[PDB]
Amino acid sequence: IVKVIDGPHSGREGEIRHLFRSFAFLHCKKLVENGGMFVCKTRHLVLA
Amino acid sequence: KKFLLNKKPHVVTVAGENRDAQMLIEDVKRIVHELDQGQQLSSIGVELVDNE
Amino acid sequence: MFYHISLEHEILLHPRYFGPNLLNTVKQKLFTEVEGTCTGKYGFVIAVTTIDNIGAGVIQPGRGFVLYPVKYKAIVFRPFKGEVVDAVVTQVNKVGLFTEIGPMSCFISRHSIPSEMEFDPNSNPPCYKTMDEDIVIQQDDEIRLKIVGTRVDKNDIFAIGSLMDDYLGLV
Amino acid sequence: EEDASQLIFPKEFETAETLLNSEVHMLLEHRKQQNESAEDEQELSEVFMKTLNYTARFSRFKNRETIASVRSLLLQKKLHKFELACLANLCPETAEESKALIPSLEGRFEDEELQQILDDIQTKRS
Amino acid sequence: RSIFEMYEPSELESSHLTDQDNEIRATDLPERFQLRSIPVKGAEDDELEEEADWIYRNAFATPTISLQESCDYLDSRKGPSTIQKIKEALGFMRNQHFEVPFIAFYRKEYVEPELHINDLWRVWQWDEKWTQLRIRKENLTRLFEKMQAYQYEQISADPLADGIRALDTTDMERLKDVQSMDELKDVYNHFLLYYGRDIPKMQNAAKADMYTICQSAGLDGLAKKFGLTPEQFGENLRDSYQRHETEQFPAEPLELAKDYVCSQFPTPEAVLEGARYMVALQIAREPLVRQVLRQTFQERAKLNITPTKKGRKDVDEAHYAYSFKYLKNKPVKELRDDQFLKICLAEDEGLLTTDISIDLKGVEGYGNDQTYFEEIKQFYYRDEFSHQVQEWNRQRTMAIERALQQFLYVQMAKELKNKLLAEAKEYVIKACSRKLYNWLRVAPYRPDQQVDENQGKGIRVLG
Amino acid sequence: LKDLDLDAFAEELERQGYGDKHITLYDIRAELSCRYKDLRTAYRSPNTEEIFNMLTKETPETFYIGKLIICNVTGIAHRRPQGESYDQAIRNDETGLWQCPFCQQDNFPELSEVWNHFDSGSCPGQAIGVKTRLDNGVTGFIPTKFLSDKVVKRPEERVKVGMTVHCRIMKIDIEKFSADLTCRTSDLMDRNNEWKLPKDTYYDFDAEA
Amino acid sequence: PRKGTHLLKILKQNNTRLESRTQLVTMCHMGPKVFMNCAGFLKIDTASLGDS
Repeated sequence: IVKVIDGPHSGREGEIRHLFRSFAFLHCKKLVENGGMFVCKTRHLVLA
Repeated sequence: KKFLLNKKPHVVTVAGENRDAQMLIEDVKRIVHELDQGQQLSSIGVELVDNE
Repeated sequence: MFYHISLEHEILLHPRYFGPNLLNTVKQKLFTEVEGTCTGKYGFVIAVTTIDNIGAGVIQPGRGFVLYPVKYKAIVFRPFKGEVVDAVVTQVNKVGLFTEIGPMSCFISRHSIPSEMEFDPNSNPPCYKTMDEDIVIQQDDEIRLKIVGTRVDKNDIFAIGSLMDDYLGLV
Repeated sequence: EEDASQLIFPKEFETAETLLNSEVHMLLEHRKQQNESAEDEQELSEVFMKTLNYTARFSRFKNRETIASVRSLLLQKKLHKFELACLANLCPETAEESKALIPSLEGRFEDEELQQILDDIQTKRS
Repeated sequence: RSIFEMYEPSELESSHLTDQDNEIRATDLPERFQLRSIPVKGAEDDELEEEADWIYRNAFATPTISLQESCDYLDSRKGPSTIQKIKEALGFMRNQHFEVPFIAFYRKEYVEPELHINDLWRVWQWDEKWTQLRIRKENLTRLFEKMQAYQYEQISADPLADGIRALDTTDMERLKDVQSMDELKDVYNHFLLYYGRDIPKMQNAAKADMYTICQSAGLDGLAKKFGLTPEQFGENLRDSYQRHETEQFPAEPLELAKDYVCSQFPTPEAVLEGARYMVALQIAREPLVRQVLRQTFQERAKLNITPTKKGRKDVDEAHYAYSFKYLKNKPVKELRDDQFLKICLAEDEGLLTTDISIDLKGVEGYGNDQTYFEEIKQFYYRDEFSHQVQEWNRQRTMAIERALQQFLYVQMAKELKNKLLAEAKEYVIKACSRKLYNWLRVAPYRPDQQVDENQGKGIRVLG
Repeated sequence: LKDLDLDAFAEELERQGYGDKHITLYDIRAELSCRYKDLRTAYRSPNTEEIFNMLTKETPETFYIGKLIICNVTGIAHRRPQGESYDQAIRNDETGLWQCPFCQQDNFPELSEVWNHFDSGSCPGQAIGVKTRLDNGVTGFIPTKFLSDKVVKRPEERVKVGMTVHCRIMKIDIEKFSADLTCRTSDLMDRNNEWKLPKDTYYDFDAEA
Repeated sequence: PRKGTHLLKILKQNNTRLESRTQLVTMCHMGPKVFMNCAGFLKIDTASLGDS
């Protein structure tokens, strides 16, 4: 579980499922957009 | 080489997946040159085509 | 329609949260849990208004997790069939008219809409004109609608309407 | 089967408490006013914002005193709970209008008995 | 039992067997004309001339607001003769029922050198657009005559209230002169402003909002006594010349109110607020006012962009929106290609927030700025130093400021946004089309011809 | 058919009552000459840029100069000695022993040992740069001078084969599928905004600041 | 596509090749406008035709 206070999804919460050199696919159940799943850069994250 | 000399197509094409297409085209061209040395064929020609 | 009922929910608390702020953490957890969610029984919950009481935590055997059954008075939004509610038109498209039923967004179709309401796509803002004009249903306008059908798409409510009336909508 | 037009709801919802547009608006407003204070708190969410900007555009009377008066003069009748919020939020013009609105009123009360209520509601409005 | 009762509708429509498919196969005319949304009816010379003029005006003549470079690999502005060429092309497409390819190949002598095949496709699309526009204008006219008759009936029922405004060639001519769905919806809103509650009673008798608050409380009279009418104000706004002297009532507005106090407006201040809202909405929903202001937006529309925390943190060095996450007054004239489409995508993603304003923003050297609001103030002001005139001028200033920054600066801004977005989408579609064109124009391979049956049967290839 | 007058025939047609047909008649004549001639452009071999964008999936917008990339170390380039330039050996005093200037190994007992090392072919040479591979197969060369803000002698002093390093593109060569890169922290930070892409003419540097 | 499939199906049922464009009007019963539209774009390779 990692928080995203800023970035492509500010004030967002979700569990990580897949990583990349500079990307991360976060999965959640509260969201509705894209079946409840988004993407954001790795360095733009924080260890909650 | 056996398959080519038996069938004798007019042109060979290679899928452009990655840079290995360079080595494949180089190999096909070397085979064609070796076959044209003794005049087994008459220049078939090799090309690179997008595989999308 | 929005209502105010008392619901109950059991939440487990990890032994690390023990301390003087135990009750505070339970209330905080309940807020973070039952707020903006949706269940097929009570519908979509907006927020929680208050908590009646905090049940006596029962420590589980072989598990530090102690569960509290808390009862909270909260508001819920569960639209039923036949009800009429207000909303603001969000977009007009040739496929239909879009609105916003609070936490829900409906959609109307030309077949339901009278035969007068033709289309205007060439203009920058599309709009359904009752043939001879006389009433605009463009964006940012208060329009009523009768919920003739409901639906919950996995914690997501989306009802449907119709239109061919004049006295609960825009006059 | 669930159809508010014919007055029928599940057992758990039958014992519910009706809410008005202005009522939910002031409730969410008070909640926002209480939440913005006390730093180090999880701010509101999109649901609260949309609900706020949705209920603020339908506040027929911001005065809690007027809300109390209207609910009190409405509850004195014999109509069910469902008939209190819909009508209180709609505020139609005339009795024929209100009857065409809610099909349950068709033959439930008198034309003038409802016209007077509609006029009282429109006057209490701000 | 029929095959339709057995087979699945999916397979049936994939095999094409419905009554609609039978009609398409049996009926004449090209299949693509029958499948078009709007039918393809005939056309006389009178209609064809006006249609050709309108097509040449709106498709090939009128440039794009954004800097969309004309890119046509198939091939530079056209001339008047294109009008006659489009006339001939449209005649062939409608009267004789000839499709674009046939007209481009076997009738090139009547379309070239002004129209090519892509131009013919464009003319065909604008033909469908014009057909829709004409149909809806004729509809409007018919039922507008009906509504005029209905108002005449309501009047013959029995001093009419000022809210029951009379109309005639003043609005019929505007309708019949409408040249685009823009003006169509402008006349729509104009008619709703005055008669927003007639379709109900009209349709009921035929089959047998806040402005409404103002209408019911009697605020229509105060709105009329306010001063200039919306039509006079619009003419003034257009001509930049006070051709209509501002009228004035023998009384201050606050004192003229009172009489209109009625519960919801318990005080003369509330009555004045309601009347101001009413006059502002009138000035906003007026055909001429809206047209002049739309033109002023297309001519003068400064763009600004503000990134929230979302965009501030996301839009890094490698993000696509890195070249426009901060903008401060950028003329829409200089939007190049799909730059605006990318901005809208970034906005929908919550990264940026756009703001299209007719005036500048954040200019330190405000000297000789002069905003559009200040310019139009002269068109409604009175040049007198009496206290009554000052009060009326302050009331009118408030009405104009509201009409603008609560209706027009939002509606026209959204309209310009949609037009720029549509132009960007058109650019993307043209890019995709010219790419598919480069892909398909390639001819079959051929061996070293410099050195019969193989070519007759096709060359053999090894992939 | 080339000697026939088609303008007279077109005039005859116009006088008869068929309208203008100059282009129609010329098209019919061109058709009699090689019935149905494939107007499509002849086949052409993909050029250098087409081959690059094809078998690398890169384009001028996705792959350009100054972009940040994440490459992996793979090999090292060296500059081998000459043929008779063996007298350049220096008696390194920090170790009190002879040293070759090509390999910088200061552990040879005598100049004879230095010459034996030269003859044995064990001298890899003076390092020139580092070789890396990109996710799209392009090769990357990072000269020793562009390996970091601080001066570096050989690649032995930084990174090694099998390490991921962030670099910045300096120059590209399509015919060879190579890129001269640089990973200096100064360049990665871009102190003076020298490598970043140009911003809009109406950018609000004031709001950014 | 709908008319193309119909024409191909008629040709298959007849079990005869499109010897001439006049067939589209005689046996296929194609409309005059449809014929005027699709006549100059259907090649009938008389070289490979051979016999009729």
